[PDB]
Amino acid sequence: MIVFRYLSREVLVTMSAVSAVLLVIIMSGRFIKYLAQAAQGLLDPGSLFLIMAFRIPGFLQLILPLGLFLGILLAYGRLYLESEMTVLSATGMSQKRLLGYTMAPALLVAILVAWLSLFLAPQGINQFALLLNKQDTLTEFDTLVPGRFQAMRDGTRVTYTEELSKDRGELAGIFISQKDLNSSNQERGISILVAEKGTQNIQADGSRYLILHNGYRYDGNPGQANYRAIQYDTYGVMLPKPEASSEVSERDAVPTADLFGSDNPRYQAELQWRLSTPLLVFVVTLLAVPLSRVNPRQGRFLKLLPAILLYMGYLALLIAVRGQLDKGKIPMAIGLWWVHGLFLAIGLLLFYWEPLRLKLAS
Amino acid sequence: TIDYYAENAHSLQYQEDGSLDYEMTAVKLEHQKATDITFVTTPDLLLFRGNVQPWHIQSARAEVGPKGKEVELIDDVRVARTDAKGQPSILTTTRLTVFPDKNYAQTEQAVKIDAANGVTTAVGMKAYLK
Amino acid sequence: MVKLDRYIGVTVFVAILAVLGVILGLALLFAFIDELNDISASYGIGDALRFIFLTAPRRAYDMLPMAALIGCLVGLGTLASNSELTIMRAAGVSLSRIVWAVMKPMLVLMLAGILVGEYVAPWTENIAQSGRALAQGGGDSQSSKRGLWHRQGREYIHINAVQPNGVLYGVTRYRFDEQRGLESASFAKRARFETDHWQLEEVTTTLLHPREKRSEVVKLPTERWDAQLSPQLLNTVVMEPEALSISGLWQYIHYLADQGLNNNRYWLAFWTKVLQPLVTAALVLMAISFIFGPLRSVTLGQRIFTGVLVGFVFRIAQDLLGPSSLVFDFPPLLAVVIPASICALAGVWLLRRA
Amino acid sequence: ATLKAQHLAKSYKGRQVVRDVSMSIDSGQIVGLLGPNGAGKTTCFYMIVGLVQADQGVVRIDEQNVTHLPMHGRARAGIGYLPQEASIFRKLSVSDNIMAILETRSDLDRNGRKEALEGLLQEFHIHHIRDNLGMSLSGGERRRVEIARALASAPKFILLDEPFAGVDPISVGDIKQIIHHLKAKGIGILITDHNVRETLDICETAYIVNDGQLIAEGDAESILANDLVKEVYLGHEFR
Amino acid sequence: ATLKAQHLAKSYKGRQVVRDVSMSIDSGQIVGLLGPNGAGKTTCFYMIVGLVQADQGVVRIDEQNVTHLPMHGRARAGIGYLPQEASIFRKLSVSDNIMAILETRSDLDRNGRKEALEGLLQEFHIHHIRDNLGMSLSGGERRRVEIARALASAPKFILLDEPFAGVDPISVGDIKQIIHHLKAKGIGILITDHNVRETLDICETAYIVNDGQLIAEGDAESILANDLVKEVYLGHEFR
Repeated sequence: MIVFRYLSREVLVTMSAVSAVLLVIIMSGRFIKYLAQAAQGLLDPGSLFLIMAFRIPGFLQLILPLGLFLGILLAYGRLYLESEMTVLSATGMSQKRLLGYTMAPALLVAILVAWLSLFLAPQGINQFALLLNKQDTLTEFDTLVPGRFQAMRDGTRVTYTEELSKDRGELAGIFISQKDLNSSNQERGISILVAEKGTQNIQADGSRYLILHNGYRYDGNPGQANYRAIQYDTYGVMLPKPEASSEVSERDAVPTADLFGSDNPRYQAELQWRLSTPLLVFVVTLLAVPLSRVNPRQGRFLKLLPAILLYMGYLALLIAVRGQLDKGKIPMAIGLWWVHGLFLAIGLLLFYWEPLRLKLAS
Repeated sequence: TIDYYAENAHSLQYQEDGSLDYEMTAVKLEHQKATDITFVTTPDLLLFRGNVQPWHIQSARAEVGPKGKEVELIDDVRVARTDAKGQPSILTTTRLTVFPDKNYAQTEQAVKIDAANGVTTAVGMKAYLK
Repeated sequence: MVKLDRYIGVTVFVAILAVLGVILGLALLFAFIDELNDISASYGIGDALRFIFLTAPRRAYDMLPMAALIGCLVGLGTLASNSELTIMRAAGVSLSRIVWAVMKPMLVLMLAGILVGEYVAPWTENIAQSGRALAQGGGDSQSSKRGLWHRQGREYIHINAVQPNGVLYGVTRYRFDEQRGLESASFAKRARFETDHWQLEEVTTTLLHPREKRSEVVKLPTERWDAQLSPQLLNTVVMEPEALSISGLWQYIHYLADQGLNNNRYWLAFWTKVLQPLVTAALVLMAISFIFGPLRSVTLGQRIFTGVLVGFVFRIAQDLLGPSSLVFDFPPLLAVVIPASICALAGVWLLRRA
Repeated sequence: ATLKAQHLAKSYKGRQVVRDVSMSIDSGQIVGLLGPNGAGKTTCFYMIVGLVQADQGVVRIDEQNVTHLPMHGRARAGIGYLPQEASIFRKLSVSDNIMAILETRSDLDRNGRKEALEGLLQEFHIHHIRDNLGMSLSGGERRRVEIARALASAPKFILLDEPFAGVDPISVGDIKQIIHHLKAKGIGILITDHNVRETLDICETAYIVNDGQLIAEGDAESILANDLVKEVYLGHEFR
Repeated sequence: ATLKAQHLAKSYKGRQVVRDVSMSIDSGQIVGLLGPNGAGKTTCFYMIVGLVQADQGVVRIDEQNVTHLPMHGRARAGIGYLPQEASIFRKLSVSDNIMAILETRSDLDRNGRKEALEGLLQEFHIHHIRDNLGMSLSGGERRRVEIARALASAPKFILLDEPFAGVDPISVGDIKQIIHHLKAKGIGILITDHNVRETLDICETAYIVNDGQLIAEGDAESILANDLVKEVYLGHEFR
């Protein structure tokens, strides 16, 4: 019973340290990818803190199983190196007993990641989107170089103005082009907006309001003669939320309450994805213990990078299977559990290698 | 939320052949994004090629569905048609829903189609354009 | 001193070559896995493999410093932990001589690296990007991300793809009026730069006369149009600022300074391209200092782990300092100097600590 | 009960290390396994322990073929082991250091567990350091705690590994006395190390292996007098 | 030529390890450093080598204060060192192993370097294994090659750590023979070892340290007969 507490404490401490380091690294990387865009033409420096503080739970979710993995590896390698594990095994406890002892920290990590997946992360991202839209302000209207072309949402949207007033609004002639995907351009064509001055308004009642002094709307295929031309002096713009579309999909913030009941294959795939993390934690714990057997020749840190790359491959395969599932190509009955089964089989073969070899030795 | 709000809205929609199927004229134009249902109050709608007969529309209240699914006209809409009677004779329509796909002017309310000059009034109204 | 220098140099060079090979394999695998999502039945998997293979040298040059750091760590470590550096020191050889012995193959290595970068890397990058743009952009009016937007006068011009033969692919232009009423909308598949003027091929323009008159569409196989843009600028602007030659970066920086447009990003690119030997030497000195200090008699796995950790830290820091210079008006050369200066200071301090 | 080893063999990459080496260790006696470093002395000791699986031959403790059985199975059968390096639980108190092994014994209640812990605490004169952490102990107390833990495992034979490796001459007497106590308890002990003098002094019988074969065996005086071991292992100038 | 370490002392992270130890080594005299592992014998040896700096005290070799000089400075002064672990150049042949060290010396010319190569190669009976690489070389030949490599630097004094440790009793005779040959040239040797008997046999004078200060000094007979050293480190049972 005492050895149970000893091992549990070492695994928990090492996992905490590894999780902290990994969270720091991932948050920094996302900060680079975000600061590039915020530097070039979009976003504001003041909202990055809120963005990170609201996006952290997903990274913690994707990190905690890996943090436990290495924790297990490092702690049990340290125990093996100093001969504690040998004198333990020289008393009568087997690797099955090791798995039984290690399951409890694994169960705790599974509980935490299950909480994060089911409730905290979707709520966190929903608050991210709502609070972003409410207080965080955008700079595509605030700061522009007049002659510079501004492209929004990659190739779908392009915005250009002849001259922008630094006080914002009361601009010069604007050129707004949007090419919506999903056959919408196929239905009608390409829509372009041209105005004389334009006026930008920021408020709480309306997110962002653009009022033209005099404007025009021409919509039709560039080669085909079917066009719609709309002439007016004023015009509107409302709910512009470029970032939130790029940040997360609409399915990400959907609460788990109505997620399983719905029949949309995307939601069904999301439900299986959210429940994947606890079994992933269990499989990682199962396949971690046999790999922790290291002699002092190869040290303790030798087999950490292979573990990292294996976990990344696991995650990539999960993502690809989820994508093919929500596309509907993969049958829902098989769903996502087959990759977990394959990895569990690999781990089981890894764990039973030595007893099976001894049995083959007659 | 009102997505698009215009003043002095004039639309010129040239059809694929090159003759304008319809040409919207209005004091104002309104559009919503949360629901793509669109409201267009105080227009003067003209469809010279939308129908074989020249068409003059004067609507006090009007409404257009998402993606042009349906056209809702309210408050005694005056629509003009040119049969052997060459005069436009704007025809009062209390409330109707016009399907742009086949120009099916379904009526949601009783319509008293009365010519401006002469009496052509009809009590009740049943819409079968197809 | 001949034999010892050859021994140390050969060991470090071989270790660094192996580390660079492994790093290139991993980087190519990750790039291919990430990029495989763009298959669209017009840009095949074979085209993706080509693009990855043709872009491999650029990332080789990009990751050369970290590979050199990790290879020097492990290699020297092999010799030290095996208890031969102690013998070399106790024979009378000083620490400075060992540092120079390690530096000599490193001198060869950064000379070779600056050469391969500045000469080969932009060429292969241009070939790969041109091939990928040709594969993707052969679509419609605007259906490709690897495109460019430009405006001259009252005519708005978009290009789907740009090629190294001056052959723009999928060009569309909208002509307007002072009142900004649409008059014409055109799109031609191909466009060639004759010496006197640009030339089109099989244009598909349409005419929308302002009044309610008949709307017509007119096709001419070889319409002619004139502008001011040149292919020499076209190939430079589409490419990433991290992919041009040092001379190309210098010339384009002077071109931007001539007309007053801000060019801080290209200044940072020039600074990080030219100062590559300095960062490499600082990192290798820090690795040498680590080997002679805390990393004296540890396992090779620990050496690799701490090397990759330090490399990730250094890359993240220097990537943070890049855009920060643009945001905070911070001079670009500092953003390259500071991580290297900190690394060299820490290395020399730990070496003086013996 | 006797731990009997018969016809053990081993083959490395392309070279066989041990050929036809047989040993016998009986309860209540001390047996030393000596030999040149290149020879299969360490190989025989390890394949007796179970760290390396023997290629051929049967190792048997009281009519049980424990060759296929893993280390935990051997420990359950009655074989103990004490590693060369320090194997004390660093972040654990000495009393807990012994209780952690005492708890796994099925045939004990809580009262019996406490009584056995107290008896083992008093037996090796490690009563007064029961609260000190494992890392804080010096060499001799660490060795005594390790041996007390091994006894707490309740084995039938303990296979020591280099007990006198890098040990001060004064502290050797403590180890010798503890081995004498263990033998008097009724537990056979097998010892292998590089320091020839002390293992020849303590052990009742010595086994010498060279070139993977048992060149000589017998009491210490006979090992000293035998010509072959002196020529190849001990040296003429020795003793 | 004499090496004199005067008033050496050093305090580690929390506790001092050595306090006022003085040693005098002459050219042509073998001196052994012996003591408990807890005592600062290894620390003082490493101060004399120069691996760890000394907080107080001066070390001079023939009226030259080399305390401030680093390890390479001490080596150029004349001090030599061999580590306990294997230190041969694995991927380099024996002839190249000696030649690499020979190239270090500034005085010797190409013809002189070749002649010195031949002299050291023939002297230690390593002529037959010149072409063989260091990795495949056996243990005893590895020790001979390391000794020749150290001698190629022409050191005034060579220091050995744990020379007899982990060595078969048949090879310790060869080790003493090599030590005697290094004696014959006039190079003074300082030996620190765990194996008491062999050193007290070989060296003329031994220095015994405890608590950081030397407790006994003199010849081997006086070291054995002294009561303080017998009480603490030797033990009454020894010899």
